[PDB]
Amino acid sequence: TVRKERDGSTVIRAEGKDAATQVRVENGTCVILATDMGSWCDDSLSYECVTIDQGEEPVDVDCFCRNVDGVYLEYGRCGKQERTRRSVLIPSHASLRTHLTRVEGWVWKNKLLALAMVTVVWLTLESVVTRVAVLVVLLCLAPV
Amino acid sequence: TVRKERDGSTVIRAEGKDAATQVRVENGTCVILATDMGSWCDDSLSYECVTIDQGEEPVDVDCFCRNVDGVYLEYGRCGKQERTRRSVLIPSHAQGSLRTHLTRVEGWVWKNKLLALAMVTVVWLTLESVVTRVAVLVVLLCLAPVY
Amino acid sequence: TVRKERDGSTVIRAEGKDAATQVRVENGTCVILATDMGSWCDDSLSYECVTIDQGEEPVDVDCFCRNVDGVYLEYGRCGKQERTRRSVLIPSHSLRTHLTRVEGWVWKNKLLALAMVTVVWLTLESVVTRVAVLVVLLCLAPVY
Amino acid sequence: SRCTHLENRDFVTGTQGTTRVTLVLELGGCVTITAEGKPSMDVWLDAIYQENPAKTREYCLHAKLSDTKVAARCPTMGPATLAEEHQGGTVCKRDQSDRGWGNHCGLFGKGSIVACVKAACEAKKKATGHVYDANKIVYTVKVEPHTGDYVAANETHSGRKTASFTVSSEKTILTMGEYGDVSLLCRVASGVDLAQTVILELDKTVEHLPTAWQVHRDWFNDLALPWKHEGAQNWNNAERLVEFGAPHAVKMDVYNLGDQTGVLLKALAGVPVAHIEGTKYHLKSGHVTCEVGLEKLKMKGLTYTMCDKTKFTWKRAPTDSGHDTVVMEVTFSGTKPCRIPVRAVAHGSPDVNVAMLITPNPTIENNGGGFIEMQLPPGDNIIYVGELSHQWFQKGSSIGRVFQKTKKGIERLTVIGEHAWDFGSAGGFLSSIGKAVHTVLGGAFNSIFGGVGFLPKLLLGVALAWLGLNMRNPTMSMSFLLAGGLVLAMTLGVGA
Amino acid sequence: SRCTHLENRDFVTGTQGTTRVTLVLELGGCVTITAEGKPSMDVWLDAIYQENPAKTREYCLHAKLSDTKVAARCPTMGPATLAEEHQGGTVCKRDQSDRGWGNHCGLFGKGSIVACVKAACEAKKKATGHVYDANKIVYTVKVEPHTGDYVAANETHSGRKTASFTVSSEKTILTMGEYGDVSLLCRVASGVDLAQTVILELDKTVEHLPTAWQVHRDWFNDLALPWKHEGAQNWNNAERLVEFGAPHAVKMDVYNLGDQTGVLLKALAGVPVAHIEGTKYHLKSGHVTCEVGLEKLKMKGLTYTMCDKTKFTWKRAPTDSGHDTVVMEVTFSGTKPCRIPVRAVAHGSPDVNVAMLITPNPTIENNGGGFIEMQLPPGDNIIYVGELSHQWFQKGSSIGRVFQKTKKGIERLTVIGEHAWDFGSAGGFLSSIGKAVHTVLGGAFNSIFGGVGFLPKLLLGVALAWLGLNMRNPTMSMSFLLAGGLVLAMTLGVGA
Amino acid sequence: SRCTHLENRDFVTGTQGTTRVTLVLELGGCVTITAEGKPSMDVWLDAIYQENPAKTREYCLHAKLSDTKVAARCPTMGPATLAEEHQGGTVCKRDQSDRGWGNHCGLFGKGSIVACVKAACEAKKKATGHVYDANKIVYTVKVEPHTGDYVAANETHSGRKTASFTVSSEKTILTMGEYGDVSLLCRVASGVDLAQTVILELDKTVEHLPTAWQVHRDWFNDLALPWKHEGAQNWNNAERLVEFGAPHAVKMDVYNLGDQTGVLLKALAGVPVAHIEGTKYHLKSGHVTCEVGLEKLKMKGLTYTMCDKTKFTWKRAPTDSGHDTVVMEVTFSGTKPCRIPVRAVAHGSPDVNVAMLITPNPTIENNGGGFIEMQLPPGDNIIYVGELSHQWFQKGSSIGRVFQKTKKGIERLTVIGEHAWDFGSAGGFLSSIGKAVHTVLGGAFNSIFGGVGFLPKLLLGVALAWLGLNMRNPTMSMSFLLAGGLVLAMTLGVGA
Ligand SMILES: *[C@@H]1O[C@H](CO)[C@@H](O)[C@H](O)[C@H]1NC(C)=O
Ligand SMILES: *[C@@H]1O[C@H](CO)[C@@H](O)[C@H](O)[C@H]1NC(C)=O
Ligand SMILES: *[C@@H]1O[C@H](CO)[C@@H](O)[C@H](O)[C@H]1NC(C)=O
Repeated sequence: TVRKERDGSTVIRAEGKDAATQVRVENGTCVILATDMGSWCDDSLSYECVTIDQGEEPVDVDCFCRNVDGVYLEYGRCGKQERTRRSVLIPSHASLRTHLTRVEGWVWKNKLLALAMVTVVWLTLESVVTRVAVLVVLLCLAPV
Repeated sequence: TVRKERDGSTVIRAEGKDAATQVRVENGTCVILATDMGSWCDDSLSYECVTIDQGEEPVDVDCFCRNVDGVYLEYGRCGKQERTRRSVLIPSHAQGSLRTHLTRVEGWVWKNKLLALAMVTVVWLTLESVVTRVAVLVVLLCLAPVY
Repeated sequence: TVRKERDGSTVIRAEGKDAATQVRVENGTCVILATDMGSWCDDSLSYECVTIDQGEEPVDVDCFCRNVDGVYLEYGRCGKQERTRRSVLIPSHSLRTHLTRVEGWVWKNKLLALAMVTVVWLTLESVVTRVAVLVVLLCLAPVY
Repeated sequence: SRCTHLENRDFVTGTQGTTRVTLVLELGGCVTITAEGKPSMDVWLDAIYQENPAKTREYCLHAKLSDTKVAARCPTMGPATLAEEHQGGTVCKRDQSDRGWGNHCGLFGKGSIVACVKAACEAKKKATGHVYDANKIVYTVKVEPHTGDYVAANETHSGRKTASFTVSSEKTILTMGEYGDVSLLCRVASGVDLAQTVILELDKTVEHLPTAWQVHRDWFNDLALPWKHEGAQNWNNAERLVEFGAPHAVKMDVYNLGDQTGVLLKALAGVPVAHIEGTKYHLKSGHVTCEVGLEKLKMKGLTYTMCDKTKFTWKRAPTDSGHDTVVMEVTFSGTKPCRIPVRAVAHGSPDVNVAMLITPNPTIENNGGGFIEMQLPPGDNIIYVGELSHQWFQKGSSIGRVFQKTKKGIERLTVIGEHAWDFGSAGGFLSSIGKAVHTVLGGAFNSIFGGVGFLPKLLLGVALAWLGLNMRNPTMSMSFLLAGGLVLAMTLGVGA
Repeated sequence: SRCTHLENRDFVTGTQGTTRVTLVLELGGCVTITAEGKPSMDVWLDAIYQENPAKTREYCLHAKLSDTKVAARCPTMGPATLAEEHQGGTVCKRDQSDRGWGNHCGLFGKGSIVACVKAACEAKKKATGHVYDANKIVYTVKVEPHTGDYVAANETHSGRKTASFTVSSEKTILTMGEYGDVSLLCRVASGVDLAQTVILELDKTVEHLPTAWQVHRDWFNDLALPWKHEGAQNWNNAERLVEFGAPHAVKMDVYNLGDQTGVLLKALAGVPVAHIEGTKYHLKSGHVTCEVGLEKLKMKGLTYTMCDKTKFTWKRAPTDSGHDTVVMEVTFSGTKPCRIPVRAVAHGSPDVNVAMLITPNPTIENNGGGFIEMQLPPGDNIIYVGELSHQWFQKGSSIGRVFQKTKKGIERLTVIGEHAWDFGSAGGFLSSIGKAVHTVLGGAFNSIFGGVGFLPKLLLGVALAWLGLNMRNPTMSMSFLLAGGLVLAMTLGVGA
Repeated sequence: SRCTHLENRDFVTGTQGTTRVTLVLELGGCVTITAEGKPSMDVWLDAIYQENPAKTREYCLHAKLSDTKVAARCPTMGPATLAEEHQGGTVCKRDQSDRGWGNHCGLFGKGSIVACVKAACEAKKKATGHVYDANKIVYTVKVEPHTGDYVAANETHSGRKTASFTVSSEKTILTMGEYGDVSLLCRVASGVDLAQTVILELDKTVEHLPTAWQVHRDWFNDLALPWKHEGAQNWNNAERLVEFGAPHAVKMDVYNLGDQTGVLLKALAGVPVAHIEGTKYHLKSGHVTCEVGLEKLKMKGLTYTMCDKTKFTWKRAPTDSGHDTVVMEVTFSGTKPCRIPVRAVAHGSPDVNVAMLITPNPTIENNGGGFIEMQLPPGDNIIYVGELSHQWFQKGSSIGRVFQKTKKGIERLTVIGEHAWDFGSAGGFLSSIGKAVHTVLGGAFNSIFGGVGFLPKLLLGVALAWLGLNMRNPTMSMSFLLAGGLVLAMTLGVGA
C-alpha cells in the first residue's frame, strides 16, 4: 500500500506477501527485495529506501526506487515463528556442636600430633586437673 | 546467463548487472535478489535456489524459481571496492646493574628468612673473628641470588 | 492408491512417483508433500493425515486433506541410498616382581633405608639375628 | 489443649509465691503455664509477617520493542540523527555504512547510520523485589484456655484469643472470655541477617507453581537484565536485551533477544519457596520473649456441688502422650454440670493425690466433656475417676525428669539470646544472672520430697550453710554454695 | 623321538625299585621317560579343546526396522496410544507436539505424539558369545615309542598312539605295538581363570578374515548393543540402535542407526585371534599330571645274533642337541638285522661304557636305521660305533647337571599346583610330601659314585646317621638329616 | 693503517723468541700486530654471514578464497554434504537453518546447511621465517699490509686481501703480494643463543621500507595466522582468515577477513632491522680468535740507497691520534725511492731513537707516501724528519700505559670465553694457561729499563726467586711467585 506524511515524504507499507514485486509509488516505481517481512503490528521498523537513476544497479540495499524522492518503507516482524537468540548469563544461587565436630575430626585425623601433644603435656606436668585444663585448651586451639 | 551441467542440475550465473530481474531457466521463471554481486573471477560462490509453488511468497531466501527444478545460482565478487574486516589481534613485540642485583639480594633476604637466619647464626657461632664474619656474610649475600 | 479399513477410516499409499501431487479420497481431496518417498517394503512408515477446515492453510504437516475424515498415509523408504548416522561408543580392549618392588622402594627412600639398616645393625648383637631381622624388615617395607 | 499434637511442648510451673512468669516462643513450639490456684493457659507463635513490604528493584524480562526507526546519509554530509536518540526509553546504536555507487552516493567512502528502538517490558512478565523492615514486622501470639472439651484434632478451638506484637508495642491485655484478664509484656527479635535477604516475586499469577523466592542481596542486585526503581517509566540499561547486527547500506536489523523467564527458573531451582498470603509476607525463624501476668485471672467451676452420682465410663482409653503425660477423655451420665472426682494411687497404697494435675478441677457442664490430663511419678500407678479405675505404668526415672527439666532450662536460657545480659548497673548484672540461674534450676528444686513442709526447708538450707563455714578442706567447699542456692530459691517456694 | 626339536624338553629317570613315575605336561613341553631295563617313551600335551560350547549372550547389530506407526492427539484430548506399546519386540517413545490453529485442533497448547517400531535383527549379523565348561573340556596326550629310525625333523611319525583325558575319566591303557602295555592313571586341571573369558564369534562365514576372538567376561557383559538369550524371539533393550528425531505436528521419523560391524572390529583390534576347528574350540593354557605304569612293557632286539661284521658309516656328525644331549645318525651296510655295538670312552682309557644311553639297545632290521642318543659326561670323550670312532667334547659341569635337575624338579613341583597336599590322613600327608620330595631329590641321589655296590650305600647311610650322633658341635649336625633323607631313598636305589 | 679510524684499536707486539701470536676479533674492533723484524700487519672482522638460511614456517596473510559452495536440506532428510569436506586445503562450517513456509520444506523444523571454501594464499604476501645454523656460518677476516702510502680515510685499500673462516676450516695462507706469506689458523664461536631468533621476511619487493626483522622463536610460534612447513600444500588452521555469517535460509556468505600486512608491520615496529644482501644474511655478535703465523714475511726496502739529500716537507701536521700515537704525513722532494731518516728525542738529549715506530721503515718510491706513526714516551719530546723538526708533547704516563695494557690483556682473556682453557692433558693445561697469563703480562714486561741488557733479566728473575726463599713471614712470600712468572717470561724476550 502507500500513504502520505505531512512533511511531504511518502511511505510504503507491505505485509509478508510483497517480496520482489513492483509497487507504484506516485509517479515512479519502487521494488521491495527483503524476504524476512511479516504482518503489521506495533513491533514495526522503517527505513530510507534509496533511489537510483536508471542504468545504475542496486548494491547492498534491500529496497530501491526510480524517478521518486523521499520514500520510506515500513513493515512488521510479527506473524511468523521466532531470532539471533543469546540467553544472558545469570549464576546459579547457592554453635558448640559444630566446634565439637571440627575437633572430633581433627583428633581422629591428626592422631600422631595429638598423641605427641597429649604425651608431652602428660609427661611434663604432674597434677591431673592442671594437665586436663591445658590439654582441653590445646585441643580447642587445634584448628590453627 | 544459463548453462546445463552433466548431472541434470541446471546452473544460472550472473554478473553485477542483474539484480532484481527475471531470468529464463528451462520452461519456468527465475528471480535474482542478491545485491552483493559483481564481475566473474575465481572468488565464485554457488548455492541452490529453492523452487516455490505459485501462491507462496519468499521467506528468507535471496533467489527463487517457479516451474523449474534443480537450479543452482553462481556468481563472483570482483569489480567493487571492498567485507566484515576484523583485524586479528597480535601482541606487539617487546623492543628487547649493581643496584638491580642489590635489589635482588635484599628481596632474597626478605623471602628466605629461615635459611638466611640459619647460615648467619651458624657462621656467627663458628667464626670468632668479626672481620672474617663480615667479609664471608657480604660474599654469601652477593652469591645468594644464583641459588 | 486409496483403501478403506474396518473401523471406517481411510488409508492412502503411494510410491516414490507421487511427490507433491493431488489424490482424490472419497468425497474430498488429499495432498502429499513428503520428500522421502520410494517403493513399498517392510521398512514402511505411516501416520495420520490431519484435515484442515476450508479457509485455512497448512502448518507443520507433510500431508493434509479438505472435506474428509480419518485419513492415514503409509509408504516405504526403499530404492535410494541410505540416515542420521551416530556410531555407539564402546571402549577398546610372583616372587621376582615382589623383590623388584622392594628394591624400587629402597632406591626411592634411600635416607629411611639408611636409618633402618644402621639402627638394626647397631642394636641387634648376634649376626644371624641382624640378617634375619633385615630380611623380614625389607619384605614388609613396601607393601604396607 | 491445642498443643497436645505438636513435637516441641514444654512445662513451666512458675512460682507459688509470685505470679509473673517468663516464656520463649519459636515457630511451631508451645508452652503451657500452670499455677497452684489459677487455671492453665497455652501460648503460640504461629506467624511472623509483614504487610505491604517496600519495593527495591523492579527487574524485567522479554523487552517489547516497538516502532524502530533507522536512518543514514552518504559520506560528506554530517552524521544523521533520529528524534528517538534524546527521548527517554530508547536504546540506540551508531556505526558506519559501507556505501558505494549502487546507493545514491557520489563518493566511495564511509557513511553514517543510526537506529533507535522504543523499549518497554511486556505486561505480566516483570520480576519485582521487596525488602523487609524490622521496625514494621508483626508477631502474632495466641492463647488457648484449657477448658478441656476438646478431642485434640487439627481444628480451631472454641475460645481461642489473639494479640499482635511489634517492637514499638509495650503492653497488652486479653479477656479469655469468662476466665479473665492476662497481661503479656513482651519484647521481640527478628530472624538473623534480615538486610542480607531480598524477596523476588514474578507476578506470573499461577496457583499451582512457585511465585516467590528468597535470595541473597548481593546476587539479586548483581543480576544482569533491565531494572528500574518504583514509579519511573523508562527502563535503564535496556540495551542488555537488544542486539544490533552488522549494518547494511541503509538498514540495521534490531533483534529482540527474547524472553528469559525459563533460564531464570532453571538457575533458581533449589532455593526455598517463600510463603505468601494475600498482602502479607511471612518468614521461617524468630523468637518472642514475654512476661505473662497471671494475677487478675480466676478459675472456673468452684461453685458446683461435685456430684457423687458415680456414673462415669471411658470415652477414650488412657493414652501415652508424646510429652511425658497421660491423656484422658471421660463421658458423664449425671445430666447436670458437675466436678470430676480425681485420685492417683501407687502400689495400692491407701494415700492418694500422688499425681500432678493439668486442666485443673475438670468439670462437666451443659455441653462439652472432660479432656483431663495427668503426670504420674514413674513406676506402678492406678488412676481413679469416680467409681471407675484403670491400671497404668509410667516410663522414665525421677532422675531423668530432673535432668530433662534442667537441660530444657539451659536450652531456654540459650534461646533467650544475647539479651539475657544487662550492663546498666552491677547490681542489675548480678540480679539478672542470679534470677536466670534460678529460672534454669526451678525444675530441679522439687525433685523428691516427703516430711512436714516449707519452713523446715529453710532450716535444712541454714544447717547446710553452717556446715560449709567449718574451714575444712577447700575442695569440699561446695556446701556453702549449695546452701546459698537453696536459700535463694526459698523466695519463690516452687516446692515444699 | 619327536620331542628332540622342541624348546622346552625335560627328563625323568624314574626309579629302579618300582616302575611307577609321575609327570607334568604343559603346552609345548615334553617329558621323555627312561627305565633300568625297559625301552624309553615320551609324552605330549598338544590340544585342550571343547566341543559344542554352551551359549550365553547373543549380541545383534544392524537392526531392521519395520511397520513404523505414529499417532497423536490435540491438547486436552488425553494422551494417545498405539497397540504396539505392549506387543513383544517393539520400541516406543513419547513426546509433546507443537500443534496450533493451522492444525485441526481447536486450542493453542501442546499435544501428545507417540511412535512405535518393531525391531528384529537381520540374519547373518549376530555376534554370539560362548562360555567354556570345565567339567567337559577334553585334554589330548600323545606318546611316541623310541623306534629311532627317524631323522628327528618336523614331519609326522608312524607308530604313534594317543589318548584323551577328562575330569570324569580315571583309567586308560595303550599297546605301543610290539613294545607292550603302559597305563595312565591321570588327573587334570583347568587353565587359570576360565570363568573370566568368553568366546565371541560373528558367524559371518568368510574365508580371508578372522571369525573369532577371546575376551574378558566383564567387558563383554557391558557392551552397549541389543542382546538375547538362546530360544527367545523378542530383543531386549533394542532402543540402543534407534534414534528418534524431533517431534513435528503429526510425524516423527524413526532413523535406523545402521550396521556397526566396523566399530566392533576396530574396538576389538589387537585381541588374540581364537582358534577353532569343526565343532572344537581350543585353549592355550593348562596343566595335566599323570602316573605312568611301565610294568607290562618289554624291550626289543635282544634275541638278535649281535653281528660283529663291523661295516658302518656315519649318516650325520655328532651335533650338540639344544638340551644337553648328543644326536647321532648312522647307516649300516651288513644287509642283516643286528645290534649296534657302542662304546663311550674318556681320557683315552681302555675302559668303556662311560656314557648314559637313551634309545636302549639301538639295532637294525630289514629296514629302519639308527638315531642313537648319547649323554656323555662333561669333558673329552670318544664315541665308538662298530669300527668307527669320533671325538666329541661336552660342555658344562657335573655340579651343573645336579643343579639344573634339582631346579627343574622344584619348578615341576611348583607347577603341580595345589594338588600336591592331602590332609585327610597324617600317613597320607607324610607319604605324599615324602614322595614329592624324593622325586625332587632323585637327580641328586645319583650324582657321583663308585665302589662295591648298592647295599653298601644303605650301610653308608647308617654310618652317616651314627656320625650325626657323635655328640659333637651343633654347627656340624646336618649329617643326621642327610642320612635320614638318603635312608628313605634307599628303598628306590637310583644311584650305584 | 685503516684501523686508525676506529674507537677500539688494540696492539699486540708478539714475541721475539717465537713468532706465533693470538688475537681476538670482535665486530668493529681491530688488532694491529708488530714484530721485532717483520713488517706490521692488521686484522678486521667486517662481516659475519650465512648463505641460504633454512626455512622453518611460512606464515600466510590475505588468503585467496576460491570456488565457495553451499548446499542445504529440509528437516527429516539428514544433514547434507559437499565434496570439498575431505579434499586438501578447504575450510568448512556447519549450522542449522530456520527453514519454514517460504522455503520449499513442508515442515517448520530446523534444517542443515554446510558451506565449504578453498583457501590458498595469494602470491607476494607470504611471511617466511628463516633460522640460522651454527655449523655453516661464514666469518670474514681481512688483513691489510701496512704499506703507509695512505691518507687514512673512509676509502678501501689497494693491495688488501681477504679470507673466510667456517667451523670446519683448518688453515689458510695469504700471499700479500711482494711482502710474503702469512698463515691464519682460526677458531670460531657464534653469538649467544642463535636458536632463540628467527628472521622474518615478507618478500614485499619494496625499496624504501623494512623487508626483514629479527624476533624470538616463542613470539613467532604463537602468532595467530595460517602456517605450513615447506614441502606441504594444504595450509593448516586456514579458518583463522575466514568469518562465516549467520546461517541464512539456503546460503552462507563466506567473507574474506582481508589483508593483514598492516597489522603485522605495526606490531613489529622498532625491532632492529635485519640486513640482507643477495642470498647472504648478516649477524651483529660473535667471537673470532686467530693465530697469526708471521713466519714467512720479509720486510720491504732494506736495500734502497737511503738518500741523505735531506729534502722533505710536511703534508699533515703532527696530530694526536685517538689511540696513543702520533700520526705524521710527509711529502718528499728527492725525486727517487728513499727511506725516511727519522729520529725521536726527549729532554733535548743527544741520544736518539727513543720512540717505538709503526709503518716499519717508512719509505718513498716512484709514487706513494709516508704515513709514519710513532708511540712516543710521555714527557718532553722532539721529532726529527730529515732536517725538519717540530715540537710535540705526549699526555699520560708510562705507568698509565702499564695499567692500560694490563687491563686490555685481562679484557682480552675475558673475551676469549670458555675456550681459553684446555682440559685434555696437563701439559696442554699449563701450556694454555701459562701462554694466556704471559700474553696478559707481556705489556708490562717491556715498560721501563736501563743497565746492561737481556741476560741479567734472567739473573734478576733468579735473584727474586732466591729472595722469595728467605724463610720469613708468609705475607711477603709473593716474591717467589713473581720470580717464577718472570722466569717463564724470559723464554719470550720482548724487552732487554
Ligand atoms: C482437619 O480440620 C478440619 C476442620 O474443618 C476437619 O474437617 C478435619 O476432620 C480435620 N482432619 C482430620 C484428619 O480429622
Ligand atoms: C614340516 O612337517 C610337515 C608335517 O608335520 C610336513 O608336511 C612339511 O613338509 C615339513 N617341512 C619340511 C621343510 O620338511
Ligand atoms: C667516502 O668515500 C667516497 C668514495 O671514495 C668519497 O667520495 C666520500 O667523500 C667519502 N666520505 C663520505 C662521508 O662519504
